[PDB]
Amino acid sequence: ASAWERFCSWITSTDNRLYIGWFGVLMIPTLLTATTVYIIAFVAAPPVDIDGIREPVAGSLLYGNNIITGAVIPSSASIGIHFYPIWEAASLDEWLYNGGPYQLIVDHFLLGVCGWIGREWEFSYRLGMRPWISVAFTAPVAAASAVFLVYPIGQGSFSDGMPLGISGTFNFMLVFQAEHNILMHPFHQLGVAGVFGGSLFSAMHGSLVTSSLIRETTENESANYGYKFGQEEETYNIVAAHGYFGRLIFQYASFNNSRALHFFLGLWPVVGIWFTALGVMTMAFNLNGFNFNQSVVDSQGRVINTWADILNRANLGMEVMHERNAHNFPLDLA
Amino acid sequence: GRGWFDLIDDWLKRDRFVFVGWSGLLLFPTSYLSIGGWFTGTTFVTSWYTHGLASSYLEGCNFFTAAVSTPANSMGHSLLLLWGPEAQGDFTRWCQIGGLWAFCALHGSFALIGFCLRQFEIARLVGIRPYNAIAFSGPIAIFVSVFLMYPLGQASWFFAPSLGVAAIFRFLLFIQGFHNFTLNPFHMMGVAGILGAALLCAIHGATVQNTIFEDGDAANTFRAFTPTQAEETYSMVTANRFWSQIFGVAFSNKRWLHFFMLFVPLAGLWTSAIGIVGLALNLRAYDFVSQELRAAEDPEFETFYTKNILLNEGIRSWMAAQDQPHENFIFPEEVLPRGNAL
Amino acid sequence: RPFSDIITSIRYWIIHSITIPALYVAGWLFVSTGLAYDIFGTPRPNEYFTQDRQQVPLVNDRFSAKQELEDLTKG
Amino acid sequence: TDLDENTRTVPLDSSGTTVILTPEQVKRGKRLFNSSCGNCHVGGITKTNPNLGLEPDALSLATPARDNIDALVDYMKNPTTYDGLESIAELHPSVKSADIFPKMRSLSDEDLFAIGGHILLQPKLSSEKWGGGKIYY
Amino acid sequence: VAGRDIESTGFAWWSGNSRLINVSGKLLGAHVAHAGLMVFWCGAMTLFEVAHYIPEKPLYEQGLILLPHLAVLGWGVGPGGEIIDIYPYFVVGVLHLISSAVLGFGGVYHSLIGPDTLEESFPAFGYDWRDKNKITTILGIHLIVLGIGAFLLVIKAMYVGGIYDTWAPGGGDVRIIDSPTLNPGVIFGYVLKSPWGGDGWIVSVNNMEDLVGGHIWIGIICIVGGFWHIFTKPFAWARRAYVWSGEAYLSYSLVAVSLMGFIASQYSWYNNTAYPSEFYGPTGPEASQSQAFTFLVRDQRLGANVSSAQGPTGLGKYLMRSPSGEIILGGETQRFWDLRAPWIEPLRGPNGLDLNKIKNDIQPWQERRAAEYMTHAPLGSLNSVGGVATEINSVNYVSPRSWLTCAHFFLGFAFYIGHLWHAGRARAAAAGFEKGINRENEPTLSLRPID
Amino acid sequence: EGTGEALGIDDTRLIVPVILIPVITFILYAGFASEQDNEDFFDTYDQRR
Ligand code: CLA
Ligand code: CLA
Ligand code: CLA
Ligand code: CLA
Ligand code: CLA
Ligand code: CLA
Ligand SMILES: CC1=CCCC(C)(C)[C@H]1/C=C/C(C)=C/C=C/C(C)=C/C=C/C=C(C)/C=C/C=C(C)/C=C/C1=C(C)CCCC1(C)C
Ligand SMILES: CC1=CCCC(C)(C)[C@H]1/C=C/C(C)=C/C=C/C(C)=C/C=C/C=C(C)/C=C/C=C(C)/C=C/C1=C(C)CCCC1(C)C
Ligand SMILES: CC1=CCCC(C)(C)[C@H]1/C=C/C(C)=C/C=C/C(C)=C/C=C/C=C(C)/C=C/C=C(C)/C=C\C1=C(C)CCCC1(C)C
Ligand code: OEX
Ligand SMILES: [Cl-]
Ligand SMILES: [Fe+2]
Repeated sequence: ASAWERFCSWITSTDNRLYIGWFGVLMIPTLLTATTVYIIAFVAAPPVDIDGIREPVAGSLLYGNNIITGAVIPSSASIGIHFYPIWEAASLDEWLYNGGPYQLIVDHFLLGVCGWIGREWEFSYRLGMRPWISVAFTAPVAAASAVFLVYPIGQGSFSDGMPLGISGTFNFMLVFQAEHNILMHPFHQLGVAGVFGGSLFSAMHGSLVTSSLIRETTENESANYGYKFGQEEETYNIVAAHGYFGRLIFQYASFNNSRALHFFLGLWPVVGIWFTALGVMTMAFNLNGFNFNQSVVDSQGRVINTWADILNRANLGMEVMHERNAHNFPLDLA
Repeated sequence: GRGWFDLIDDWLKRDRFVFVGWSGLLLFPTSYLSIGGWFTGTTFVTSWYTHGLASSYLEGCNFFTAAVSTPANSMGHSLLLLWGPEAQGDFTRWCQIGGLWAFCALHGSFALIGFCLRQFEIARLVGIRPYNAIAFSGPIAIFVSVFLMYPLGQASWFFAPSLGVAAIFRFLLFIQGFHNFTLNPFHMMGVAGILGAALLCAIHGATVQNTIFEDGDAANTFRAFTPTQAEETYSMVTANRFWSQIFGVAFSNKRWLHFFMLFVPLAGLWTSAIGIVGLALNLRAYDFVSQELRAAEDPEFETFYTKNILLNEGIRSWMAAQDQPHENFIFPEEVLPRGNAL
Repeated sequence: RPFSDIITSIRYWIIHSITIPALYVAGWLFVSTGLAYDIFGTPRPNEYFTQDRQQVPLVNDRFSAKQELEDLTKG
Repeated sequence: TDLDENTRTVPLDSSGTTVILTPEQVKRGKRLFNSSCGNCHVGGITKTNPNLGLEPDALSLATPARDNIDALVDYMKNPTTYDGLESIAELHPSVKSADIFPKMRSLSDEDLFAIGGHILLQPKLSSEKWGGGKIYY
Repeated sequence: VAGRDIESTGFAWWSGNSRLINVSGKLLGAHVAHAGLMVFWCGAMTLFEVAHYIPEKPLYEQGLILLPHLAVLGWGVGPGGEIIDIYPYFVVGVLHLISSAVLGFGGVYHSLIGPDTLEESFPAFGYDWRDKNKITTILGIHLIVLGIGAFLLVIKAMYVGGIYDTWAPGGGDVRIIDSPTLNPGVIFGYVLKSPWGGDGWIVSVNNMEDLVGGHIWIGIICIVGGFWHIFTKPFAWARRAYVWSGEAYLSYSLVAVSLMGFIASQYSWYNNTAYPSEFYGPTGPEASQSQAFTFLVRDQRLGANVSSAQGPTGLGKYLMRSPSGEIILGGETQRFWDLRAPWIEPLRGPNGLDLNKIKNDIQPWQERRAAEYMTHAPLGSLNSVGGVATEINSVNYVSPRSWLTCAHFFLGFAFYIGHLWHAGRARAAAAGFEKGINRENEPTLSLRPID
Repeated sequence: EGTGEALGIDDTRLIVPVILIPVITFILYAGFASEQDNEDFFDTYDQRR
């Protein structure tokens, strides 16, 4: 019976098509700002001097890019990780020259995905359900913060964050491998295990649930219509799938419990992506992957190459060719 | 049951700890001969005479740098039979020319065939639909396209993925440097399928574990499920409401959800298989010609694509000498593509 | 019978106090004897290079591969 | 091949006399090199001044020539510029400047001998790796 | 078995400690035993560092992370940050190790044989998670203890020996901080500074007077707040804004401690005052600026005019202007132009690096420091191969800064995840649907359909 | 940038919104708060609004 109470009821209303809530109060403006500035900068933005050497790089469609090559270029290396809003620039043109839109988009987007985590918790709470779906979403947000924020902080420049494009993403990958050897770093290997196992278990679980669907459908009708939304009964025989998978490998391997099965499904990719996000966070501060170069030497003591050395050759080619005009000294300490 | 074929069929399909089946006559030998072969090749056999590398724990390698390296490039696409004209029955020379890679790969292809046949057989005998055998077609396509058709399109088995960890990393960077496979739209579709499948796995696990019905009074809710219950253990309606009002859309049909969970990774693998089959013939989405011409005529036009092309040139030039020793590439420091300083 | 029922049985361990270490040591003498280097052709730490063979050995023909392998591995 | 004496024989003095390093000597030399100077001289290069590496060509063309054990050992106590006209003991690790370079304090004459033996032994192992840099990693 | 099995508690063995929430005495034993674990590790690890410490190398090159803390506090270190004696380190280690025995005995006692719940035999110590006043009194007692710890650091810096000031006149040295800055505009000026480049928030402490004065402020704040909470109860605005259960309090502590982990990681990465570069090694910015300084000195010595030398792109190869105009070292060190270290400030004028000092008056010790900090950059592998990722296996080295920063960033993120888990569970359990959705009264079925 | 102003407030104008908008929001929140039953409770959370 007070204006603030009515406002809080509307914000926390489960009747809006899209739930807002208090985390949505912070998410919607931030995400909308990030979307608007990203669209405007991707379709039309002047070239950005990413490396701080007065060599602008084009990332916008109007300046001769396609959807694959387009990007919002990272900030200038001259800026570093100084805060660079529009009002800290002498003009908007020189704000765009040094890649300020990247800072704007990244900050607003990171705040928005944090709000998305909180909003997922919130609408879990409003519906009387368990929390922790948000915990599952922390892993992508962890990786996004690792690449967009933590890697600039460790390396000391927003030029080092991943570009907001497709080809720029590949560039960031290749430079990261050249400088840190992420492939040999075990956290990235755990992430590869996480995504590959997520695909494996997704295919397996979908295959076994679809394979043991209870007959509730005629032959001239899609099997999916055998399930009615909100029904009380199970739509497939858990016993049949469990027995088939037990015969496939061995009985003990199969998850006879469905809740444990789904916990494992939620656990494997989330933990894998947590580990790889943490690996990128640690290589931000230059704790690199393994370096087995010249680890095998003969009795005389001359190096017999291994696959690590041949990988090192590719890393070295990428290292020498990346940012050809930016380095004046032999070591890539920055 | 009386006939000899009926007796063999009855024994093979017996319900024991390890189901054998008729497919087991193809799976268990070859699969075994594959895995032990890897464990042999990664433990005692060298790549000194094929790649110039050490690739065994005996030579000093670890789990990362140990691999069953591909055959020598001079072997071409030989089947590398131990009785063939290359080894001529000599086990030592056979292992030295990298014929153990041919052993492992050719036995692994038939092991995959036998395992898919096993999936079909067990699905038939149990009496369910054969959707798991068709989802393993994705991995079969990956193996066939990447380990068989790619080297068969190239000069030799030498350019196949050497069976290892660091070997596979070298294959990744080699394919990127020489084909620019990240720019390949089929690879993009494949990584989309893989990451979307991991996403579906994570969201489905979290949603099911977090819309569970209260079927007990224990804080630990795993024991509150019975395998044979004819009641759904979690609320589809509540999950639908959550994802509809959080994300705008949400699954309303379990069967559609679980077919989608199947389709995404399988579609990704088949799409990426198309791209690797393209890469076998050097039919590569290497370049965008418009930007190459513009950068040729405009020396101030720079994009992240052009930086990736320069990185690929660096990979190729700085990797070819040690990665393809049979070519005898001597690139002086003058011709190696470099940058200022480093 | 169930796995744990076998593992805790004393007979299991009367068998595998002797069987398992036997082959665990058999592998030890397999490699310590230098027999692996001879079966599998793997160079020892003092066999990657030799006189006139300070470069990497490579087989450059499919059909004479055995011939040049002996020629290179004459030692 | 083994670590034969042909690999382990290195020039001792400027006239041309040689000395056969022992396996203990080369082991200690490798450890001492990696511990005391590897940070700048990993791979036979000079990180702080790459114009002057430890490859035998640079050492031979130094004034005095540093392609022998006695000359190297003298450099480790009386370091000089590449032309041997200015003392750089205040900018280079030397046993006579170990208070400002605390890694050279524990080295004895045999340690300096072993380090020089390691330096002269390296170019024998590889044709271009010692002092070659990135191009031969 | 009662209270220690799933049947009587509803918690599995892997959520076993969740069976300690309402068992106050056993939970006290858990905490005290784990504190014993902490002090045990401190004593054992610093004794391990003392045993493995060789007097030749510096601390940062030997993989030593704990002895730097004692050296910063002013024990066994002389001028220039040279560790002269390591007996006080041994004393600290043995004291922590011996105290661990007492704390472990107390924890094991209260866990095993002590009273299960303290709320009937020791009402002074017993509590209920929902009793706000008692929990606030406990919080206030702990706040007073924290203030006493801050004042202990103050006493060490002011009276008992003093702390190591790396910014001291001459070389860095152990000195008494006689005049800490007690001005609120400085101490809380740091707290309200931005975290971005050049500002650094509280990581940007460039002198020990600010550190010690703000520790005085923290001590006063904590003691006043503890006495406030002992004699007060949460206000109505707070009483409706929090979940008053043990798991909620745990989640609050988890988020706070995660924030502290992140802040400490960046303290070790960027600060070189509370973490002097002569104990923890160079910062990344320090190493990069040192590379630029070394090659500036080399090329100037070889005849180049560094101020007028043009790089490939038209910018300065050695010296250029920062975006605000300050004369700064060139190349990729331009991003690290905010570095301020005691070895490079000597050449710094009001408008940046003074060109006259840079040309005529670079001392040999600055070149030595720059070379050392260049060759000892934070770069390294997990197996501790120093240098870039494409280096060879000859140098065994990862900076302590990298280890500390990576470890504490990892633990900060992990404890944020723990906060999210425990805060969500606290809310769900307080509302009473942490076990599942009630099939009888499902909220969604009562809601009107959308669309 | 990099000047060290508290909350980035270089102009004194910036403070007027920063202090007043919370105060208007606080005033609106006080009408809600004053309507609540502000006595203590012994529960994990307050079920009275
Ligand atoms: C499931 C069983 C199985 C399968 C499918 C394969 C499959 C394979 N093995 Mg074999 N292999 C097996 C079991 C199996 N193996 C076992 C148990 C061993 C351990 C003893 C081996 C040991 C082994 C080695 C050592 C090698 C292979 C290799 C091969 C490949 C070549 C096959 C070939 O051409 O052989 C020849 C053809 C046949 C065996 C088919 C015989 C067909 C009929 C029965 C013959 C009838 C005779 C006829 C009447 C004669 C009249 C005279 C004339 C006029 C015709 C292929 C991938 C090679 C390889 O991988 O190279 C890289 C290789 O070198 N295998
Ligand atoms: C920091 C680590 C830590 C600590 C301090 C504790 C502490 C505790 N746990 Mg445990 N716990 C831990 C980790 C820890 N846990 C982990 C990792 C798990 C997962 C496996 C569990 C799983 C778990 C379960 C399932 C349960 C507990 C319980 C308990 C409490 C009662 C113990 C009891 O009566 O057991 C009796 C144990 C024994 C008789 C075995 C002997 C243990 C000895 C004392 C250890 C020796 C220590 C040391 C060497 C002695 C030094 C002596 C000194 C004088 C020098 C106790 C407060 C119980 C509880 O909540 O009760 C209400 C309970 O049910 N915990
Ligand atoms: C978190 C810490 C903690 C807490 C809250 C408690 C709480 C409790 N313990 Mg204790 N206990 C602890 C740690 C703790 N213990 C430790 C570390 C040990 C191992 C030594 C014990 C061993 C222990 C036993 C053996 C018993 C208890 C018991 C008790 C209860 C009665 C306390 C009492 O009568 O105090 C009275 C207080 C004193 C006698 C202390 C007087 C002060 C002396 C002189 C020290 C002065 C120190 C000085 C001020 C420090 C200067 C600091 C400077 C360096 C800066 C109570 C529930 C009893 C119980 O539960 O019985 C069933 C019991 O029998 N505890
Ligand atoms: C461990 C520390 C601790 C804890 C857990 C608590 C807990 C509590 N205090 Mg607090 N309090 C503490 C120390 C602590 N106090 C100290 C040392 C003092 C100083 C004397 C106070 C003074 C105090 C008063 C006067 C009151 C409380 C009250 C409360 C309650 C409400 C807290 C709240 O909503 O904050 C809300 C916090 C804010 C709205 C923001 C804080 C403002 C600062 C200046 C922010 C500055 C920005 C910051 C640097 C940004 C980056 C931080 C980064 C780490 C993320 C709660 C029981 C209330 C109560 O009911 O008391 C009976 C109350 O009125 N406390
Ligand atoms: C495996 C577990 C583990 C380990 C081994 C360590 C180890 C360490 N942590 Mg910790 N840490 C951990 C987990 C762990 N952490 C976790 C999970 C978190 C949460 C994310 C943190 C968060 C954290 C922070 C925030 C910090 C550390 C830091 C440290 C280091 C110093 C420890 C210290 O003194 O703390 C502090 C010790 C105490 C609070 C105990 C009381 C201290 C008293 C009051 C001191 C009295 C001093 C006085 C001068 C003495 C003389 C008095 C008189 C004679 C005058 C050390 C390397 C520090 C560091 O260097 O970070 C880079 C740091 O700042 N850690
Ligand atoms: C201040 C620290 C703190 C405290 C006091 C507690 C206390 C508690 N937690 Mg824990 N928790 C913490 C930090 C803490 N947590 C953090 C940082 C996380 C996030 C990773 C979690 C995540 C967590 C979960 C998911 C759960 C608990 C639960 C519990 C309860 C039982 C735990 C138990 O018995 O474990 C016994 C110990 C073991 C079984 C040993 C497990 C050791 C693991 C496998 C090693 C670490 C693996 C891997 C490296 C972790 C990656 C993490 C990732 C985010 C980077 C108990 C109230 C459980 C509960 O019932 O809550 C009410 C529960 O479900 N906690
Ligand atoms: C190769 C070949 C050539 C021609 C004809 C022939 C039939 C002989 C054919 C086939 C040969 C065959 C099949 C040989 C069989 C060899 C086999 C099966 C070898 C396999 C060996 C297995 C090994 C090491 C396993 C090692 C496991 C390790 C460390 C595990 C690590 C672990 C440990 C130790 C403790 C806990 C953690 C973890 C990670 C689980
Ligand atoms: C005097 C001297 C001179 C030269 C150096 C030297 C080191 C030798 C030194 C000697 C030092 C000595 C002897 C130090 C003695 C220290 C001792 C004995 C420390 C012991 C500390 C005890 C601790 C942590 C106990 C903690 C126990 C805990 C949580 C137990 C946990 C558990 C509990 C409580 C219940 C469930 C089971 C579980 C989880 C295991
Ligand atoms: C000690 C030292 C060393 C180096 C020099 C230096 C000057 C820095 C000196 C001094 C340092 C000083 C004075 C540091 C002090 C730090 C301070 C005061 C930090 C403040 C932290 C406060 C925080 C997070 C407050 C967050 C509170 C929250 C969400 C409360 C809860 C809630 C609110 C308010 C509304 C929404 C609902 C919810 C979530 C229930
Ligand atoms: O910019 Mn992006 O990037 Ca990370 O490193 Mn140094 O700086 Mn550049 O180099 Mn390699
Ligand atoms: Cl540079
Ligand atoms: Fe399901």
